[PDB]
Amino acid sequence: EAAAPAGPKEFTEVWNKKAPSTLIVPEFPSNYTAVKAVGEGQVHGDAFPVNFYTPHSILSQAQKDTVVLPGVDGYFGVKASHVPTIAQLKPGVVELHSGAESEKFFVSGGFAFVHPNGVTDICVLEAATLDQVDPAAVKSALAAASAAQPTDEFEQAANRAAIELYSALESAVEAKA
Amino acid sequence: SDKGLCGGLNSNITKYTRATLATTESEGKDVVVVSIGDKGRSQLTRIESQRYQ
Amino acid sequence: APSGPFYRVAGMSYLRYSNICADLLRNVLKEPFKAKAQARQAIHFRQAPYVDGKAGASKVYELENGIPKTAN
Repeated sequence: EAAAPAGPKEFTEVWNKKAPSTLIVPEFPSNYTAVKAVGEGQVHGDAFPVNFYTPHSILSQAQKDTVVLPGVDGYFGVKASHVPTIAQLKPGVVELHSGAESEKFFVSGGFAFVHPNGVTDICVLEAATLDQVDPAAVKSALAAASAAQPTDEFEQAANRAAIELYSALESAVEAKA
Repeated sequence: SDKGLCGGLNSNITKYTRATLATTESEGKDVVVVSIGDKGRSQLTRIESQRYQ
Repeated sequence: APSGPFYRVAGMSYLRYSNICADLLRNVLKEPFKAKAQARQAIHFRQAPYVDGKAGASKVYELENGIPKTAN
């Protein structure tokens, strides 16, 4: 069922037969990662590596002790040696804690994985700190988003995503600590 | 790339295109080739023209 | 026709839905941040299919606002 066991090493060996021999092996995305999933370790007690990423940033890469992730069933939390997870996130607040101090990033959604070696990779598109959103434009936009309700299920699905993201943004901005 | 004074970058990619595209060939697999950048549009057609989309 | 989430059954891909959500999060940002979040929002490129080997019509994108919310 897995009769083509590829990899960098197999492609190196087969690629020395069909390409001309003077060409060095093309690099692979594996060659710039020292961290894997099945490579056990990287745990060290209470704090775990939280690779909070973004297409246009890297928001965090140091080790944290508890992460609140806004999955599509609801908000869940990750402690150190958590179960492996591939969690799709709804638009909500990813809370990074190192102790008493909490930094609250409101994200746009996008997946968040927990691997067997305890590394967690939050992977969202637009991941803003909740400081830089205004509380005025959200209901100002949701009043229009509750109006244009067409039969076009493309536009209606965009309206559903609009009212759900805007409602989660509102419910996260009135409920500050 | 789009502009052209890059100096053999796009040609090195055009040769690794076929160097990695012949190492796929084991059973007569279908291949679509696609180029991002204007200087790949002119260079893959010399080598793979029917598989360009 | 497809079987999946609410974006997937409507013919939409996931990347368009997630970028629509990213765009609507960007449009409500702070003004020291909303203007510089317009840099990461612009879609300026072009494409052209190539059917016979060199012929094909052109398709040009000039979008400074974000992804098209309308149907693809």
